[PDB]
Amino acid sequence: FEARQRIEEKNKESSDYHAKMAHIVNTINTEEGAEKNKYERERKLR
Amino acid sequence: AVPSVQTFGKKKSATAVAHVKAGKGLIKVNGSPITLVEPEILRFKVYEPLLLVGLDKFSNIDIRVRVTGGGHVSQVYAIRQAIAKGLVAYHQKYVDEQSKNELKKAFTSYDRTLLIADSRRPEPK
Amino acid sequence: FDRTAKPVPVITSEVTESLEDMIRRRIQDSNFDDLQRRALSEELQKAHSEISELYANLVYKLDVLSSVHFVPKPASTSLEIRVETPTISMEDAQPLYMSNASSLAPQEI
Amino acid sequence: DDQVIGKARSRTLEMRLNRLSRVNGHQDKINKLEKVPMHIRRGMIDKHVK
Amino acid sequence: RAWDLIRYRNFRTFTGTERIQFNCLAVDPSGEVVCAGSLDNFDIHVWSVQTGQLLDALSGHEGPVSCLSFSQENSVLASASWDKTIRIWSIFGRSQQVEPIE
Amino acid sequence: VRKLKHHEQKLLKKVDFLEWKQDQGHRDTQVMRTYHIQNREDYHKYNRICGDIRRLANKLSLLPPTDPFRRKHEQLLLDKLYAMGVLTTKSKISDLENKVTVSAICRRRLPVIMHRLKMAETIQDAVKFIEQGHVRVGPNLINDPAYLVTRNMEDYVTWVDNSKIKKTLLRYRNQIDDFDFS
Amino acid sequence: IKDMFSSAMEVARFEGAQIKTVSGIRGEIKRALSKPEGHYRAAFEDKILMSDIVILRSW
Amino acid sequence: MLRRQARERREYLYRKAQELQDSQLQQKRQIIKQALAQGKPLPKELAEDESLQKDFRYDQSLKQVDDEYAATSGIMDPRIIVTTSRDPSTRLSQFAKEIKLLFPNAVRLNRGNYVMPNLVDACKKSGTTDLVVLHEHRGVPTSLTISHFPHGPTAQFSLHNVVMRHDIINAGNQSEVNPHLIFDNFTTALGKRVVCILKHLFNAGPKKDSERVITFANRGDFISVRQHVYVRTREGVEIAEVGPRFEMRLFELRLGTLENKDADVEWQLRRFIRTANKKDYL
Repeated sequence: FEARQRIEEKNKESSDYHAKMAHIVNTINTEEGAEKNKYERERKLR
Repeated sequence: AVPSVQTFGKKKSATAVAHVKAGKGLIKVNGSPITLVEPEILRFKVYEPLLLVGLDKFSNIDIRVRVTGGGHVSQVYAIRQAIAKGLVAYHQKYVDEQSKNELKKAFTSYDRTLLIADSRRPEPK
Repeated sequence: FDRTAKPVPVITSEVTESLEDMIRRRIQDSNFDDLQRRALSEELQKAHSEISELYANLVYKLDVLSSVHFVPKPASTSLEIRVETPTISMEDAQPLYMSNASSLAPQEI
Repeated sequence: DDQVIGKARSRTLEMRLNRLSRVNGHQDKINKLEKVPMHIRRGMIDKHVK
Repeated sequence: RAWDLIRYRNFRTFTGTERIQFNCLAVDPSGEVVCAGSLDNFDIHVWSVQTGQLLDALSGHEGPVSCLSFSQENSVLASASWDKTIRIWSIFGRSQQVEPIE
Repeated sequence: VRKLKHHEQKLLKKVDFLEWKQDQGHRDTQVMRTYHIQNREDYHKYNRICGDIRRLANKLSLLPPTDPFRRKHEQLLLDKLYAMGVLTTKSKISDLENKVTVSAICRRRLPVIMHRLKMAETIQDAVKFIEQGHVRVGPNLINDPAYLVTRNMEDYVTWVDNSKIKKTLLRYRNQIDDFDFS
Repeated sequence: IKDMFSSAMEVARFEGAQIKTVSGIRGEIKRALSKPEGHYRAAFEDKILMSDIVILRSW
Repeated sequence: MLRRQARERREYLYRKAQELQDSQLQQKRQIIKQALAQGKPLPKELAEDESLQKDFRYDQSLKQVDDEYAATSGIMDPRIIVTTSRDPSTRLSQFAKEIKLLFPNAVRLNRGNYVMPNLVDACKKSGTTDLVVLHEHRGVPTSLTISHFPHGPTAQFSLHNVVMRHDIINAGNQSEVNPHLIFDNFTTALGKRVVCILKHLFNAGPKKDSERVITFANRGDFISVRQHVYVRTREGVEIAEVGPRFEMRLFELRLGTLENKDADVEWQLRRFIRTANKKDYL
């Protein structure tokens, strides 16, 4: 019984951790590569 | 330069190679004579290829049989099948064909498992 | 401590009743995963006729090359009619005959 | 198409494949001319221009 | 295929589901059953003559069924094939019995 | 013929006494050398048949891509050549034009089937062995090397019984049973 | 496996755990043995050697 | 037929390797088919090669069960041999009886002194299709191995929560009519392969009013097998539990019969990987 409970709580924990870190990596990539490409788009017109 | 004829007999996992060549009349199984084949109540199973057709067939050839595998009764059955088809094959090759198929008629009328083993089994009912 | 695999699930009344009404829904909706028992154009009709003739000649010489061990074509439930005629007239030319019935049966008449 | 019989079919397909292929493929390699000798390709061109 | 020599007609055509080429056939005495054996299939195809269907396919040879015959008295099927084996099938009457002879 | 000097080689450029244009690069000679074909017209009698298959696949590809006459006849021809062994696989229909070939029909011969079945050491020795009359397919002996051995019928290429070659491989593995003649 | 437990009750308490040797060969406790008290059967990735030490990391 | 079945295996796995090899041609042929469908440009690798286009003229007229069962999927009903391990106990012989009642067209064979090589040879030359080998542990049946015979696949399962129709009560006889089947959430490709394995050993095409159902319900890699009879009443369906119930777990699927154990494995249960207990149908 404790086998099944511990394995399922572990898998829930790890599948939440992957979601959280992929979320913050993708928002840092998207909404700041927007600003990096915006600045290089306003540095190639200088 | 000498006539020689090799045949094989087989039962369940026994095997018996018989070499028949033109000789003095001596029949040997595993180096010992044919009269020392155990378990001695199946010695007449070994003896019946000889006595079915008479010892005058054997009086000029000399057979030797190497037997391997199986148990006691598998070994005596492979020995008798090797003796039978070895004598028939020697008579086909170096003696006349009339005597060859007279020997075939004698062994087949006694039991054709002296010449053809039951090879592939079973049946899916 | 950590454990290797999830243990074999114990079979309680809750999982038997969830299994059973899964079957009840499938069996009243008749959703079963069973096995299942198994005019054109003038230019197009003449193109078809040309490659029909070509395919028949080619199959003939492939069979006489293959020394007629081959594998046959599948099947065609065709439809052939037969007129009602004496089997004297359905024979070969010789002085005799072999049967004098008619080529259609009483029930076919 | 589903109604175009032989030679118009093969050349319609060849025409379409060349036209779709010319966008991304190299200009040196999409239109390969047939290896025709000099004195008869010049002759073909002269009579065709006539 | 069956030929009636009275109206000169082909009244039955028996085919297998496999499209193989048959090289020997044998008919029952009371022509209920026609069997035929190929040189590339190892089975013996048994069709009924009244209903045209394939009644069964007898398997058990491990070589091409070279020749077939039906015994004209007790109606047993003797087949014989290139696996050095003749083989006697009691087909009719609840038995379905096979007897191999090497 | 005398390894022409330079002005001669410039003045007569098309002269060649061995390789002509109608020879097509001596492929009759070259694939009959590869597969050890005995008589001279077997390449071209196979080439007529490759021409017929490729003509039919051409005319049969010229039909519209959807119609069932085209699809059915391409599949019939494809299964026919695969079961005859001329094709290697019935995957795509461009095998009917690309990969049907006199060398394919020749690889399906009997000495080549012998060699690929390891029943001889080379195609010349397979030709010698079946000219010498050792090889049967099924029950009956085959004597000419041109015999074409289809996919079902290459399970029956054996030697004849009483052949000295069958005797010597059985007695190499000293399994020779002199009861049944070999 | 010989002695990391003292009895079949302890092995029953620790069935199904993941163990490993010092050579990284993973494995798992399968069943408490019957005849010696603290011994058990474990199934590993491949054939471990007699010179190894199995290991159950716990907290 | 030994030579013929050997080279038929040889040719089939040659064709298998060829298709996985040149199945890039299938997809770039599909690419230029859809590019002629919607008139969009062709990528550079396909635009520069003249061979695939003049082969596309021929290949334009090209275009569900899997490779082992395809030749006779719905045509011929199966023939199934059910056998036990060796010197079986009495509850294992009762279980083999119950399994041959589970599958129609299944006979039961007595096992003893049957080498599994010549049992495979005898089976596949007397023309059966499936072989179900049962393994016990002091009465309790622990494994079953399903073998499809024209050099097909063997799926080995272990059975877990076994209750038997003998061991309940004297409840009567079974139905033995051709049953319907229920296959629940076999979602992955291995689940579909196992669905094909498991359902091609029932007779094809049951009746629409056939009153016997037998369900394989995947619940976390544990295929729960139950068997039922029913009668459709005026408000719902009343389900009655006939026949044995268990849970089978697939632990191996290889691509030959039982006799070799040199077959190329399609899927065997990776038990001691680091991510062993995270995914299903792993």
